[PDB]
Order: sequence, then C-alpha cells, then structure tokens
Amino acid sequence: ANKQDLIAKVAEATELTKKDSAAAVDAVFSAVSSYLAKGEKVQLIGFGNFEVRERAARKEIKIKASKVPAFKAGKALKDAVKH
Amino acid sequence: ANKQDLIAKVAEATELTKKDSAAAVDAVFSAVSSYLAKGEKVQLIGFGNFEVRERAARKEEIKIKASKVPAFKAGKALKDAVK
Repeated sequence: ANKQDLIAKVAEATELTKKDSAAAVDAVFSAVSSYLAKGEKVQLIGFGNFEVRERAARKEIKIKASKVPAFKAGKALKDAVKH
Repeated sequence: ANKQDLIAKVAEATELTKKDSAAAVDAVFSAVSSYLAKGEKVQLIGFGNFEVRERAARKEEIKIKASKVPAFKAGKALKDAVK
C-alpha cells in the first residue's frame, strides 16, 4: 500500500472528505518527522513508539556513526501482525 | 510527544476540529495496522516504509516457528532530517 491508499482508508473509516483525509495524513507524518528531528520520543498508544537511536561507527570497510529513526511496535500491533 | 500532540498538529494544520482530528489520527494508525496485519507493506514517500519481517525460527529437540513482526524502515528524507 501507498500514502494514497492510506488516505482512501482513512476517508472510508471516518467519512471525512478525501481532501481532509489527505491533509490529516500529511500532517501526521510531517509531525512525527519534526518531533524526531527535534530528538523527541513519539509515543503512540495502541501502535508504537518512534525514537532516534544512535548507531556507533563500525570497522577493509568503515561505517560512520549514524542517527537512525527507529520504531518499536506496541503489543497490539505485534499481536495483530503475528496472528 | 504523544498522540495528543499529533492530534493538536493535525487540527492546527487542517480544517478539522479537535474531535475530527482525533478520529483522523486514530484512523491513520488503525489503517497502517490493518495493512500490516494483512501482510502488506505500507510505503509512505517522504517518511518511510512499514514492513512485515520474519522472526527467525529457533531451537528432545524442538523448533520454535518463524513468526512475522512489524518493522519500520526510515526513508531518505526522514534520515536526512534527523542527521
């Protein structure tokens, strides 16, 4: 699925217009991105948590340190996917 | 930041009332969960991809079956935003 498919599902679920649904989807992921870029934790009860984690440089090949925007799924999501 | 903060961002960014914004945010994450539960990837350009990955099977000898788990792979825009 893609963003436009998500938008269509949101519209169908809420009966909001596709136009409002699209603005809402874009605002959600813009907001998560911005909070992560500010180095905040994003906790979404019933879904999971986004947080930037540091990955150390590794060592012929050398990988530099990185800041990885990472996701930890909640139990509700892990359960649904596994079943 | 948490779900309530995202809802505030949605209402601020969109035409939507606070109650409609909350419905919209919940519908977004319910939709993502519904796709992953079905085993379908969710690709969001300019944010990242939600995927379903294998958990390794492991080891009277006994085998714990391989499982499916949710995963997130940040996109280039998000990674650059964080770094």
